[PDB]
Amino acid sequence: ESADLRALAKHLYDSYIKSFPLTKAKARAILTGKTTDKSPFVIYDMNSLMMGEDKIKFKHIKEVAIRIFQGCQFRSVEAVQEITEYAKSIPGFVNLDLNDQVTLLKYGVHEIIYTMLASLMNKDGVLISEGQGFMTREFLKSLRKPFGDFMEPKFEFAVKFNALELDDSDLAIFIAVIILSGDRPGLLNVKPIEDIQDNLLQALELQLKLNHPESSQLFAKLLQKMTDLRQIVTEHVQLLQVIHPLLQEIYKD
Amino acid sequence: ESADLRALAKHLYDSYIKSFPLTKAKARAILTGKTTDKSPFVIYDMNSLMMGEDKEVAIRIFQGCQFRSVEAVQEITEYAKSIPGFVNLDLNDQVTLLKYGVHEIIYTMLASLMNKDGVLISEGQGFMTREFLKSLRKPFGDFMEPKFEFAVKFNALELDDSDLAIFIAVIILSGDRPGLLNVKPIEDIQDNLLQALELQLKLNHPESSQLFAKLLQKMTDLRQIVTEHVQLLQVIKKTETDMSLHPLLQEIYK
Ligand SMILES: O=C(Nc1ccc(Oc2ncccn2)cc1C(=O)O)c1ccc(Cl)cc1Cl
Repeated sequence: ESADLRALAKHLYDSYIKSFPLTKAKARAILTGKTTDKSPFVIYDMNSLMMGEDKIKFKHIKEVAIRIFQGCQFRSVEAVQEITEYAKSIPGFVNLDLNDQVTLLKYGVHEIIYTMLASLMNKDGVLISEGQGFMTREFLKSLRKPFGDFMEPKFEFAVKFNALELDDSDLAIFIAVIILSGDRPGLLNVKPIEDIQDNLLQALELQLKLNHPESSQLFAKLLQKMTDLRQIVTEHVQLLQVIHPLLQEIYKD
Repeated sequence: ESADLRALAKHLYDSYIKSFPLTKAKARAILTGKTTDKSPFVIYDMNSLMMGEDKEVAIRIFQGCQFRSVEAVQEITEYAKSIPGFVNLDLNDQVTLLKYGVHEIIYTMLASLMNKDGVLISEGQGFMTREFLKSLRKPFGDFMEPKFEFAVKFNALELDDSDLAIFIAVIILSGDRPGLLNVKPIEDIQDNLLQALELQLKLNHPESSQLFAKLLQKMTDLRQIVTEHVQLLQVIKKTETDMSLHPLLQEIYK
């Protein structure tokens, strides 16, 4: 069957490219400065932040630590819609019961946000506003009582995750696997979900063998990173359990 | 290399048998009423508990289960030493691997002693119903339920002891443990255990698609039980100040 697996891999990669404007390949070029096109504007302290809001557009703009957290919310809501559009390209996804489609996205978007956030991170900071900015890890830590410990665990995961050296080709299938997980609560029909994931795990396995022939247990290592993601999502919602009515409706989650 | 991985699978299954007196194959023969094994006495209420026993009830049961974790930990420690490379790791790492790995292992193997209706006790001589455990006093009525919800799901994989042997080995040799000094040697070992396991699942479960994937995905549930379990011990400590914890169990819960 090792050809419709490579076809499912090529399909997914193509959607991923259409759905996510800033790809890892692209994000990598900006972060390593390997492409010396334009440097991102760097936010490394309070004065550069304030200058950054003058230069960079920012669609979400009172208080600084709050303002940064809300910007992250805006972007997260944006990510949710990119992921939802991608989920629809996954073969068989749209044929699932509508409630299950909603359930799979509801519990899955967070894990995928972190996965793709790792694509925009290094040990020193995170690319923001479509790669136009770069917010340092040290500037984020230097934030208030609850807010300075909000991005750190993402950076810690990213450093780990990024050491697998996956590319967009690999990430495209990996994200599809996350979405099609039949253990989400309240699913009504788990069978066709487990079926599609079985098919996606099979394509992810062959992809990793062909694309990373020298790292034998990369598949396993990647699967055990999925459990890492569930952990980070848990302690994050628990952090959102400390932190205008219409806006609080847009950001219900 | 295939032959090398098969040899490793054989080695670990062999040490598992020598280390764990109550195997899943034994537990299944007791639970499903075979003729290789005897039938357990069933504890389903305070009456059965009393006639079965051959300071309050919930505390007696909880402490009983606590003493069984101590035996498990001893068995687990004995089995780890047989995993090739484990005893050659830095001693501090050995302790860390055991400290964190042991609870995930206890709950994995405890699934072998469980069905949806209860769990085997006293080396399989007894069987305590899920409901008798679910009806215990306010904090102690909660302690077994996450393990049952896990067991029901974990058991649906239909793993046998030769699979579990390698999977337990993978659990112990995790380089994600807090405070590990040399992550690399641990990961090289795990890479090989993972290869062996992968081969084992393909060979032993040839009809069962992505069992390797599906089994590694079972770590999330293991982490959740552990987290919820240590939270419950914090509660027990504050409300039951006269109640004890075993030195070995003190060491681990940190
Ligand atoms: O953390 C994220 N984004 C931001 C967080 C804070 C922020 O806040 C901010 N920065 C500078 C000045 C004011 N506010 C802006 C963004 C962004 O992407 O633009 C983020 C969230 C999810 C995803 Cl998928 C990607 C990113 Cl880059």
